[PDB]
Amino acid sequence: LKKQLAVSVRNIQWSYGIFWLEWGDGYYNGDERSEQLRELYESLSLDTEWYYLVCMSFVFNIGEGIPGGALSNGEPIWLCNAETADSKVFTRSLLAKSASLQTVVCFPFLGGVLEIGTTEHIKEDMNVIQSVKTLF
Amino acid sequence: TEQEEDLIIRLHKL
Repeated sequence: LKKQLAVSVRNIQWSYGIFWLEWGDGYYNGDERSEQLRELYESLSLDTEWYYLVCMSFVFNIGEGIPGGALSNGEPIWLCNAETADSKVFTRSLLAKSASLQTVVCFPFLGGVLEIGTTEHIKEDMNVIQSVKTLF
Repeated sequence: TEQEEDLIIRLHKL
């Protein structure tokens, strides 16, 4: 799915993407590098680049977090003003403040959940969740 | 505060 995530985030022009229960794979596409990212994390395991990697063990059960809430509810969870959100449903709150991300979106797809995010204001536009699937 | 020590735990793990 590494290619199918790279083709997705680069075209929609968001900064990162995560497929998810533990990680699946991810793709960075903001302002070689994704690869640079996995190598280091696995190396250390005994601004946005921080965000992306620190996710790697942000693993939630059914209902917990944004992935778990999208999987068990079966619906996308679009999230605005990520740099002031609350931790009741958006578990990596203080981690998103770090890099001035505004929106984070997570939705069920392909028997898992796909997450997408950017550092700009995007009014809830659900045809771009149709773009990730069609383009894949 | 439950939020911030999530990050300290992993940041210490790396």
